[PDB]
Amino acid sequence: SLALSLTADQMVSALLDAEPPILYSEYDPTRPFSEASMMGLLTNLADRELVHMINWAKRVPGFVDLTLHDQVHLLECAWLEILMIGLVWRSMEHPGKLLFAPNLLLDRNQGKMVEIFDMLLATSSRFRMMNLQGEEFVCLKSIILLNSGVYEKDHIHRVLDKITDTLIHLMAKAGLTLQQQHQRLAQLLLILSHIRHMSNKGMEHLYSMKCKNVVPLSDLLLEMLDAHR
Amino acid sequence: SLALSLTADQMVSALLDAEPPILYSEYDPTRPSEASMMGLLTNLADRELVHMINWAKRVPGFVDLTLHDQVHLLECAWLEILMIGLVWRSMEHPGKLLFAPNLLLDRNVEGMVEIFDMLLATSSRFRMMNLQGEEFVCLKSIILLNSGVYTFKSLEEKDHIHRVLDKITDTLIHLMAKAGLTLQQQHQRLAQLLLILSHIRHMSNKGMEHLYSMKCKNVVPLSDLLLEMLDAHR
Amino acid sequence: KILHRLLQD
Amino acid sequence: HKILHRLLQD
Ligand SMILES: Oc1ccc(C(=C2CC[C@H]3CCCC[C@@H]3C2)c2ccc(O)cc2)cc1
Ligand SMILES: Oc1ccc(C(=C2CC[C@H]3CCCC[C@@H]3C2)c2ccc(O)cc2)cc1
Repeated sequence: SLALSLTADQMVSALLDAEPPILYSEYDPTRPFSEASMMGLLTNLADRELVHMINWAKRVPGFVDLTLHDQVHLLECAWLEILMIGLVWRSMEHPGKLLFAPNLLLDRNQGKMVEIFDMLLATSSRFRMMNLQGEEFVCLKSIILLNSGVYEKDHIHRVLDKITDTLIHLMAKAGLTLQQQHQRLAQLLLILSHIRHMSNKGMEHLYSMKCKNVVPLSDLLLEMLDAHR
Repeated sequence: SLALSLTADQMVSALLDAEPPILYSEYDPTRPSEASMMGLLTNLADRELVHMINWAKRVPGFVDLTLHDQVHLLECAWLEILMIGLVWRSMEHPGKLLFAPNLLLDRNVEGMVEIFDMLLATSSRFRMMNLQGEEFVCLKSIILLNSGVYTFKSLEEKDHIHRVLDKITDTLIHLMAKAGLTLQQQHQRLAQLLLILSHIRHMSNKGMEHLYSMKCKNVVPLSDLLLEMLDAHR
Repeated sequence: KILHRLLQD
Repeated sequence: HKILHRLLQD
């Protein structure tokens, strides 16, 4: 596994270069106030993002070393967390708003869940107040990928330790003191517990709309959704 | 505030002597099912909640919060605190979950078995890391303060909770440093401990929806307090 | 609520 | 029979 032999900077550059693009939603400036048009716009976006996520996961150090079934399981567990932490990241510069796409900016009044919506905004505000850097973001997202479905197993724990070293290395380069390092390290990882929470509540929210035939979901998105049952 | 001005050793000792007792179940080896089991666990959890509430009051900085805040933090993390306690108790019983000193169960209704295995994996995870009691009482306190710091005018401290969470983090590092762990090992172990909290969150969320379906089907009844805790996640 | 009661007592 | 199986090989 070349991931363990990588340096902290080599780890960063690998994760940064593996970054999936910021996709656009279907245009037409009609502000979605319906439940069908809303989810139809988000389902189409998420489905296209899933394709980039899969190829992004392959370029994550240590992920390719796993078996195919392990790669499947890990992606099945964390695909919504990864989508959400990406959404939250994009929504940083827009307080009280969620930037699903550059041409799709939604606020709390578009709730038609609002509870999960507010949790996403709170997470976005938290990242903004902590001044989350891009190098820190790609490390957290990688952790989510490897940690969420970690239940051979040592390898994932070794890479997770490697990302931890990478996170600390970034903070030390930012001039952070010894105490500010492990503190910020703790603050970043505790948010991952909330991302997990929003994901679980999101899943059952997606099971209900699937159990209502509201919007035609894709087969891929259905299989990802079916895995959490 | 009594907190924040507390040293790391003062923090540890305060969390240790605030520990709730390990209660017994109503299990009878002679008596026969999955229904009676959940009834035994429901009765156990209900009695554990009373001790958890008084335990939370002795958590540094918790009583500094408003009453409506304290309610929210417990409503969101009561199952998480219960689970990490269960996992901690079952640490020395491989393949078994120690719900009570008289109730030690193994994997032998689907969906509940998946949660059972996730609880075992976490228990196995604590065992391979050689988790200390001083580390556990810190982790459990973090769960109490962190799990509901979001989902809460100008308000706020939320900001005090973040201040206390930093203190507990400093405390965790102080413990690892006293354990002879190198500066690198301290950061890795810290990350390892907090990543487990994401799993505890997950198991809690799946536990709630299982508890919600059990409610909307009668059979095993829930106590009045346990019912109001459950409605908080709906 | 009961939780609100016990926390207050 | 999963689509995720195919996409992880492409
Ligand atoms: O089929 C879907 C799969 C995922 C999404 C998605 C969600 C899930 C549900 C809603 C809940 C409240 C508001 C935002 C989230 C995002 C989401 C999240 C982040 C993205 O970047 C894109 C889609 C929506 C539909
Ligand atoms: O010390 C503890 C006591 C009880 C619980 C608790 C659990 C844990 C075990 C899992 C196993 C199957 C599915 C749900 C239960 C929930 C539980 C069970 C039944 C209830 O009515 C409430 C909580 C967790 C920790």
